[PDB]
Formats: sequence, C-alpha cells, structure tokens
Amino acid sequence: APAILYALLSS
Amino acid sequence: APTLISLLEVIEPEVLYSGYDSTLPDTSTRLMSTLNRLGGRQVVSAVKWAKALPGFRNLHLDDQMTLLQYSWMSLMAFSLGWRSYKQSNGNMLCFAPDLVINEERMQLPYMYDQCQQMLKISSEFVRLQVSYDEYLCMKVLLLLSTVPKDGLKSQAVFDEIRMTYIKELGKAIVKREGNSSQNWQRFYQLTKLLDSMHEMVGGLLQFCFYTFVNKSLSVEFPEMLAEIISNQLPKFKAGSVKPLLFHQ
Ligand SMILES: CC1(C)O[C@@H]2C[C@H]3[C@@H]4CCC5=CC(=O)C=C[C@]5(C)[C@@]4(F)[C@@H](O)C[C@]3(C)[C@]2(C(=O)CO)O1
Repeated sequence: APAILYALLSS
Repeated sequence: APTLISLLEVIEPEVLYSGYDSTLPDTSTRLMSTLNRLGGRQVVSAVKWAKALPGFRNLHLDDQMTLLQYSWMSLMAFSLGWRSYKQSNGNMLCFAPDLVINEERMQLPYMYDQCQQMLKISSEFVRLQVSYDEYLCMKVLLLLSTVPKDGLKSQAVFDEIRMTYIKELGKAIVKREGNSSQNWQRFYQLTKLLDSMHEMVGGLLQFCFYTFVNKSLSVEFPEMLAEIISNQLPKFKAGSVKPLLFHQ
C-alpha cells in the first residue's frame, strides 16, 4: 500500500 | 442546515502555485517535473478534501485508499478543466496561476497530445455551461467512478454514498430553473460528460505510466505519486480496474 496516502487517511 | 452543496463549496481545496521558473526557455523535462511536484501536492489536498466528504469515511480504509488511488488523475484533470474554463474560457490550461500553458508552450515533446486532451475537458464546461455547483457534484462522482473488478470491501456503503451525490447533482440541476423534461436532458448530458472522462483520462494515465517507468526521460515524480503509480500500475495491465458508467 502507498504509505503516504495511507498515513493521510488514518491520520 | 447545512445543505450538502454548501459543505462541498467550503471544503473545495484552494489553488496551489507551482513556483515554476520561466526566466529561461521551457524544456519538456523541467515542465513535466514541475507539474508532477504540483500534482503530488494537489493529491494531498484531494485526500484532505475526500476525508471531509460526508459519508466517505464510513467506507473501509482499504476502500478509501482504492477510490483515491484509482481516480486521482481524473480528479486533477477535471479540476484543471474547471480552472481553465473560469480563467481563459478554455483557451489555455491553468495548471496554476503562475504556470499557464497556452497553445505555444504545448508545442513541446511529450506535451502536445496530452494537453490537447485536457483542453477538450475544459471545452465541455464551455459547451454545457456547467455551473460551479454542478461541477462540485460531478467531481465527487469521479472519486466514486472507478472501482476494482472484484468490488469493494464495503459495497453497500459505497452504493448508497454514490446515490446520495447523484441526487445532489440533480439538486444542482434543478437550481437552474428548468422543467422536468429539461432537467432530465441536462442530467443526461452531464452523466455523459462523466462517462467520457474515463477514456480522456485513460490516455493521460497511460502516458503518466510511460514517463514514470522509462527513467531515461529524466522526469521527476514526488514520492506521493511514485508510491501511487507503482502500486496502481500492475492493476491496470492486469485488467482489474472497471469504470462505473451511467450509459453502457
Ligand atoms: C505530458 C503531460 C502534460 O501529461 C501528463 C499528465 C499530467 C497531469 C494531468 C492533471 C494535473 C493537473 C494539475 O493542475 C497538476 C498536475 C496534474 C496531475 C498533471 F499535470 C501532472 O501530474 C503531469 C502529467 C502527469 C503529465 C506526465 O505524464 C509527466 O510525467 O504531463
């Protein structure tokens, strides 16, 4: 999974 | 109180600047690299925007990531089309206030074909005289227009949120003070524009992948886009991405 995108969505 | 449309207006991302240095002549490499950096920042803002959409965070996290991952190019190109429609009536591509691409600057390697495809998006706003509220509703539907062939983890939630914003687009149409027959034809024309985005965005994505895989072109990508592109790439060539069409 794209880390930056996931970090944004899970705060 | 508040109306859904009023909420979409206040969460719309502010336009970002490119910082492009036009002191010296343009090059296809420097221009594409600057646009990708700008694009990565706009996608971050798009994630912030999507998280504030009513209903979106009711989806499974994996579904939130899939939708944004499958539709980021269509969101960016649709917003570019809108900015170009309001700034130059579709005559120039307004990537950013400090980076406007007129018909001359498009005459660069790798630039012309893709920029003509994006002008065609802006010209559709012109032909149809799209309103801001119509545009905001259509842009949410783009986020909800590309899904995996095997479906989402929370399909029930997804189906209902998509209908919520289909109805909201209708409300935006009714605001134009038309009768029933006119509002249905208007809805038909706008859902046709949404369907056409899949093909017009296809060529933009195919070319984005091309510049990303062939490192010889020296095109720079931000980490945000690099991660998304590389994870998105094997899914397309495998044929597991299905668009959602209003008309077959
Ligand atoms: C050759 C050209 C013009 O077409 C391709 C599609 C372009 C995108 C179209 C939509 C958009 C709207 C903007 O406001 C800012 C950035 C982008 C995302 C974008 F511009 C840049 O992200 C650069 C892209 C990939 C692209 C590349 O593939 C470069 O690698 O450049």
